[PDB]
Amino acid sequence: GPLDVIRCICGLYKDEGLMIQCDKCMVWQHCDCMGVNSDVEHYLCEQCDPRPV
Amino acid sequence: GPLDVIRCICGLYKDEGLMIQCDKCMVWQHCDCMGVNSDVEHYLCEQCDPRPV
Amino acid sequence: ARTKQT
Amino acid sequence: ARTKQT
Ligand SMILES: [Zn+2]
Ligand SMILES: [Zn+2]
Ligand SMILES: [Zn+2]
Ligand SMILES: [Zn+2]
Repeated sequence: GPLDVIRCICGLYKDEGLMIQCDKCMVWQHCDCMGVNSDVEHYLCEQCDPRPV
Repeated sequence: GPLDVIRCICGLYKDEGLMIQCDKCMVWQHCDCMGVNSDVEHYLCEQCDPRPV
Repeated sequence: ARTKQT
Repeated sequence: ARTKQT
């Protein structure tokens, strides 16, 4: 929704597929872009936890 | 800071220059990228208020 | 943690 | 509007 911030490494502002939320900064990211799936317990984005993707 | 979400149309996650926060979704953008300055009373990003930049 | 699919 | 400059 308009209140839900999408900020994925792909840089596309689109709500498709399985997405996951950063526990800290609350942005949403595409699981496929981030190399994860829906069974992880905790998630942080690539800015809260810098890393290669 | 780590809990300040930068989501500018330039797609660069960096804190430099004059920056402005969307009134609804809280993301920060570069004024120069967005074509505005701090003399505005109210601001919305290009996703909360679609428009050409 | 929190996931969705629209 | 809320602004900053670092
Ligand atoms: Zn993505
Ligand atoms: Zn984050
Ligand atoms: Zn920018
Ligand atoms: Zn916004």
